Amino acid sequence: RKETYSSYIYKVLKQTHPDTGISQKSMSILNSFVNDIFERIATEASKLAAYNKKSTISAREIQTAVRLILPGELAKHAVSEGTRAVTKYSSSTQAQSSSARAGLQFPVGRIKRYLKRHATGRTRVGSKAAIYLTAVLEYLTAEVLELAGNAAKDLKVKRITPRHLQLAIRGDDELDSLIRAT
Amino acid sequence: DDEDEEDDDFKE
Repeated sequence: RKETYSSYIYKVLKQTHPDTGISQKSMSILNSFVNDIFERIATEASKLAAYNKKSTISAREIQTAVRLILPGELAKHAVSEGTRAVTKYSSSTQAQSSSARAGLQFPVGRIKRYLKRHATGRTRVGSKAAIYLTAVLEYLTAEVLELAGNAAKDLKVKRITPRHLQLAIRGDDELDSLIRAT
Repeated sequence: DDEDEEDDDFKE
């Protein structure tokens, strides 16, 4: 199925624009975005693992896929977030939740399971692959929400509508390129 | 924003 990330999108919006709300239509559009970008990255990462005869989709294949998919500097920004998340989780002496350990609002355990839907046969999925992908999906969502919230404040409105999402995407040439491809 | 009038708030 296409999964629902709305709860976690809202948690990101609370960290980015604590004072700003978001409409139901806007949330549906963001949920489509997350699913679409997930599918593009996961498909490419799984392909990389298969063509290269790897037994596991790892953080290397996610990182490569991010560099093939995200346009311009956005890809390097996103790689840095994935790498940061993996590092935080690793240095986490933790009996905490996987997401909390990596510093993330998006659901690492769920995303690991969803990623397994793209792994053929015996191919496994690594925990760090799922941390890294989670972190990229969260970061992209934060980038859109930051920009759309700023468009809303510019229009003196207190919640994000689809028009603010359009303003956000249309005014950033990398996000515009990403969404046109997706 | 008349546009959005039938677009309810997302509620946590």
